[PDB]
Amino acid sequence: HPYYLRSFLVVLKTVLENEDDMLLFDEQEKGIVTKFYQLSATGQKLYVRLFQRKLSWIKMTKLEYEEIALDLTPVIEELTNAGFLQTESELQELSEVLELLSAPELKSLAKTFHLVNPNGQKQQLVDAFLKLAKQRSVCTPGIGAVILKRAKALAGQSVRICKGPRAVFSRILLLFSLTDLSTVLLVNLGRMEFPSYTINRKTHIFQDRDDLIRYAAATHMLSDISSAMANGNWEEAKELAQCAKRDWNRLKNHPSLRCHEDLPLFLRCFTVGWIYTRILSRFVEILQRLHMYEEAVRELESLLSQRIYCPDSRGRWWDRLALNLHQHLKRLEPTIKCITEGLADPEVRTGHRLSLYQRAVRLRESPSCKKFKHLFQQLPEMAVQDVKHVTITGRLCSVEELALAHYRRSGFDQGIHGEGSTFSTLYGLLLWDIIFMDGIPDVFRNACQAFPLDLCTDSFFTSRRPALEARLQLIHDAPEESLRAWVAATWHEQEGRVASLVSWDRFTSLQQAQDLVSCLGGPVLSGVCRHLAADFRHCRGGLPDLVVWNSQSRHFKLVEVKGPNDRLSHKQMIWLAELQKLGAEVEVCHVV
Amino acid sequence: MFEARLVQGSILKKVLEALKDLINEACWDISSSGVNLQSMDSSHVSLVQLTLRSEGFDTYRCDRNLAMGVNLTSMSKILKCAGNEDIITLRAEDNADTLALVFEAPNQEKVSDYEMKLMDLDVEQLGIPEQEYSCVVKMPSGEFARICRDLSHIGDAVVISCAKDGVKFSASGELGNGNIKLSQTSNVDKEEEAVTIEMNEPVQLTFALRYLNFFTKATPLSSTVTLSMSADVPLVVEYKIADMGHLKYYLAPKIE
Amino acid sequence: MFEARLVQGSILKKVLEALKDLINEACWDISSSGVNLQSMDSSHVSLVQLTLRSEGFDTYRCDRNLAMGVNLTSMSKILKCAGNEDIITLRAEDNADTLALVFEAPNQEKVSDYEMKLMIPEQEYSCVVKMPSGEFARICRDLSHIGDAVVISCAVKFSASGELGNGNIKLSQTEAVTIEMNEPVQLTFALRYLNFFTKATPLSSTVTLSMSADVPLVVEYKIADMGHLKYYLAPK
Amino acid sequence: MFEARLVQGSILKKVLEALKDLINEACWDISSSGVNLQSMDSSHVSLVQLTLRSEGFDTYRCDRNLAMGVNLTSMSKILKCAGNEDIITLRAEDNADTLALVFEAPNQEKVSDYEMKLMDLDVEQLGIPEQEYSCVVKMPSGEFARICRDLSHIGDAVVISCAKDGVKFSASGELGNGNIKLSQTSNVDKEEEAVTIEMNEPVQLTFALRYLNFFTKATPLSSTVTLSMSADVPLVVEYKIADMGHLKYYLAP
DNA sequence: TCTCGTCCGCGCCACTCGTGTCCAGCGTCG
DNA sequence: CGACGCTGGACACGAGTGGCT
DNA sequence: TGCGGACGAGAC
Repeated sequence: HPYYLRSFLVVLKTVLENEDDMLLFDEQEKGIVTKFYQLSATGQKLYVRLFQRKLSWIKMTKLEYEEIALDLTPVIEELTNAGFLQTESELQELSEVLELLSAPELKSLAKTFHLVNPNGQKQQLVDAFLKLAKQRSVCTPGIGAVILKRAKALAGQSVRICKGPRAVFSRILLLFSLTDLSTVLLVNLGRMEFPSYTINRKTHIFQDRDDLIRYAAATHMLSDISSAMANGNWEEAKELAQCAKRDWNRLKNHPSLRCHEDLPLFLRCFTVGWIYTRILSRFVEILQRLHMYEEAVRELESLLSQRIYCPDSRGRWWDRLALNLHQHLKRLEPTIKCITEGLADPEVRTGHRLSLYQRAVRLRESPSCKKFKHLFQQLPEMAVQDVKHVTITGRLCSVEELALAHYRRSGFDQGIHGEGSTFSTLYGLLLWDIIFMDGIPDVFRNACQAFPLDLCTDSFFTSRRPALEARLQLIHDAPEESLRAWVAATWHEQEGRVASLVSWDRFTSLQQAQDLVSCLGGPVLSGVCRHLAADFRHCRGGLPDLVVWNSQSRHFKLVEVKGPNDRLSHKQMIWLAELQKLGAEVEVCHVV
Repeated sequence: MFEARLVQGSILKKVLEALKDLINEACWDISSSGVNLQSMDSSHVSLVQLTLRSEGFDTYRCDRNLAMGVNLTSMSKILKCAGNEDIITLRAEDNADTLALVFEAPNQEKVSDYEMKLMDLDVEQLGIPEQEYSCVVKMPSGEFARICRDLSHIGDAVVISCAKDGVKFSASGELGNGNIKLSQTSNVDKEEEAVTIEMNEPVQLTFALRYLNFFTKATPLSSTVTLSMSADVPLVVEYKIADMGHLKYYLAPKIE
Repeated sequence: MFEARLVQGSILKKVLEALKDLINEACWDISSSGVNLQSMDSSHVSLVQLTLRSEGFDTYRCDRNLAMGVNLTSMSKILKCAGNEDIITLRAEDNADTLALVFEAPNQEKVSDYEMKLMIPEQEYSCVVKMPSGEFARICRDLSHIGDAVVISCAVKFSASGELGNGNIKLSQTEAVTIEMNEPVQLTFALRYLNFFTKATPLSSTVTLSMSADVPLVVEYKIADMGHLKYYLAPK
Repeated sequence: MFEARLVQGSILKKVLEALKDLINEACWDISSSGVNLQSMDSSHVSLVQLTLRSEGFDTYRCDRNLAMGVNLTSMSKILKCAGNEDIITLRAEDNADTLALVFEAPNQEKVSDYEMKLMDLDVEQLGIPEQEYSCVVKMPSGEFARICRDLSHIGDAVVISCAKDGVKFSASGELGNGNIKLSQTSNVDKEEEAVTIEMNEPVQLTFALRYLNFFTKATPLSSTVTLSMSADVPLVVEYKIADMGHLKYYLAP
């Protein structure tokens, strides 16, 4: 099997093995699945190819796949017998034929039909054809019938994947990707060997088939909004988002939502309301890209009004509300109220809390707010230790490589660009036993899971508090030999595994892992692993860009390497302060 | 075997020039009465009928009815070979498909014989009924051609409202809005500048202007054009072909 | 409403043909004295001045001055529909969003009406050269074939400087050519705009070119003593 | 030091315009007695031969042969703006100095001089020898130009089919096959419109209609064109030049 | 001029294709 | 005859789509 | 989210 069908078959197998996901489907859709399994290998390969490809008519001439078969007419015939493929005969919609036509062929048809512009933009010609189709013939019916016939004759044989089975497989992909085709998973998925864990599924995210269909609709809406954002079609994005908010409001009292409220936080991120709250966050993003900022702060207040969808991102929304309402809007007293609420909110953590604090101290120092005194009171005080700053002058290589070379001069010959993957890697290596530990409910659902669902969620610390606390103490009070053995044990046992925490290519060799672990020491690794274990979402970023150490000296320098146009991020400030508090020696490197 | 000599070869030349744009492949019916086109444009918005009576043709011969599907672009190219003066007899092959057109100069020194591929096209007859028309208008051909050109510069569609006072051609577009109206001049001399109109009921229609401009290409055939318009009935613009036959363009009303 | 009836509207057609090619947008300023249309070319090098007087037009009503900014690209097509012998009138109400023109053929059987949507200090030229415009058109076209710039000189010399070769043309007094020759003149101009000026010639039988050192050149066209068409040339 | 005065500069204008598109980057080998030119076409499939007698020009005084580097397109824009009635004189110094042309209109109210630099040139001098032709047909230049422009659409090649009774240009192509026949004139007027066939044996060779269309561009210069055909010999497209020269197009069938 | 803060584009790349511009052979009409 | 206008091939983009083991 | 560019806005 080639890679794309291998990925597809692994996704299908994983979803089918789930009894709950199978219950989520109707009997007909299981019929589509069992018909997909009832095809030749070339049939499956071509179906996966056409499925990865955009859902539009594709000319049989342009379908040239060397790996399946030199002539693919038998394969298309087999797929259209099976129902998945629609041949040109079911192409009775003029717009689809016109879009299928190439620019030269469309220009040729336009001359034949005496369009206004025989030459011009493809979309303009398509619209002109749609206008012409509605006119009356001299038969006194539809003129577009002749347009349809001529366009079909010109297009030639064309195929398109059926939307029914496509919806079935898209929903299958969504159910699989819940636990987490994307290109990273489209290729290599058959080869990626996932960590070992026992699957424990007690809670149902979806209740009825309609709930999963509704979740798929919400996910498709979110994907369309994100694609519009990426392509820069910001006005279309808002219209889709506004519709999406209208749909979210229409379903406000739907009985399925009452149980989505009772799903655990790490599972609640796979519900219709969760995706609509993410869609509203993207709605705030577009409102912010758009000039309007008043409806933006209104939607931030609306999202903030709920503690029950997306609490992990309340820091982001709090910072965006404060930023919009302060810089973009003249009023600052409600900014003070929002900030004093934000530092009070337990969900705001590790970088957005610092951002709110910095906004508060700016307002306190600023003469504009000097009349207000409520801000000074009840402002939690978390002063951040200043970090040593070193400036390096030098110069095509990456800036961080120049910093690596510079620290090679001052010792520190062994150095890796971790960028935060190094400390996550060491965290995974020293805590693989408890990150993937059994006996935590609903956090392993499918066998194809890189990370437990509790990870990136507050419940990861709470669920495994005994074991996590015990191991974190053990790492803190440990000799170099014990740490070396502990890291090497997991590098051996779980070699080649796939975890969102462990990047194997990050460390060139296990010997470098041993050396870096020895150099960092007990308390430093203990503190970093403790800050990553709890609230991993707000602590996974901002780690120092470069870790460097002299092999003989056993002395390290966790160095943040910022270019002349670069700045210290809030997460970076927090992490440098925390590493300094741990006994580590950190310093910011500026390279001009 | 079909044979028809035409002393005024410019008649056939301008006929093919007028018909070239609307139809690329048309059927040329062969009958004792004459040759009948009865084919429509590729867009099916417009229809053209070319009844060329055998009275004008000299030494007209037709053993049996012949379809004569002719690629009108190729025939236009072949007729462009002909001098405007040269006479043209069309010698249909007895049973094969090779329309032979021979052009002979009045000076008789030069003769130019050509054959055609004479392909076969799917025969189709609209057979529109001879519906009586209201508000028949008769105006010079060149005038109507000029109105079509001007309004095509102005707008994409043309609306026509006819009254006993006159007939009004108006177009509205992005760059402007325009209207032209003509009234029965009743000139005493009447060398076909007459704008005579017979009215039966007020009729207003909206028509596409691209095909209307394509209709103006038959200007050299006739100095006069008759516009007949009845509601829900396609416009009829007719060109009397030198008292030998007649060429008529139909155009279905635009819907909006 | 403001009305400017033109019994011989042909010259209006011709000036519109020139200005569509030269200028893109312009505003027709209407004063009771007359209609003046001077505006800036879409190109930096030249600006143009069209002057029309109220007395020349058959009808002249003007109570309020209207700029009537009109994209000449559309307006030229609108005036193109008018016949050479057609009587052209322009009607524009003081509160009219669109200017209107009406065309009436000499036989008066056909009436046409379209509405279209609407949006240099004097220096005494000591030396002046007048040549038949068709002639000046010919030098412009030929020297634009040869090159891109022409250096004009007095005794009537136009010199062609292109990388292909050199070309000189001489004109002498004798349809008539008159040069003051008050000072020697060596003024160079880009031939691109010079051939843009040439399109205006059907309007005037004689063209006037007056040179003054480091002073902008004007190609004035006399519109049947009814108005003047000034194109202002900025020397290189 | 070469001086040529041509009463009708229109003659040289049409010569250069008609011969412009056929041969690019050609050569000039003007003789001390008259003007003689010859070059293969840009695709080197056809040949053109030009001859201009010394006595035809009003005055003619030349000292030595010169390459006279030519960019025929440059010369074409030179003979542009030259009046049809304008008198054109070409004077050129030695050592490949720029060829300066003076156009004086008979009105004499205006006079113009243009000089174009001679560009680096090489003379290959094929010198294809002259030979007799089996059939020579005299037909009007306009008629021949129309015949070629007519067969161009319907055919890619033209069959000469000359005979004593007359000539018949036959063309076969996608849109059928066509043949236009011009018999012996047998006209009392003996006009230039007459077509006369001087031939000793019938001949049949197909010729590239494209290059024949290239040849017809000289139609304005000559009232009539004689065509000379011999088996396996490039056909002669001869246009009389005001009795001052003869221009011939050589195309190999 | 310097600094601090804020906003904005970001899969991968290589192959084919829509698009706009350019030059030019052909057609016009006076 | 020619000054001038025009719409059709040719070519470098900028974008989309697809293959990515 | 997490980065690298850019900009503006204030301080100077």
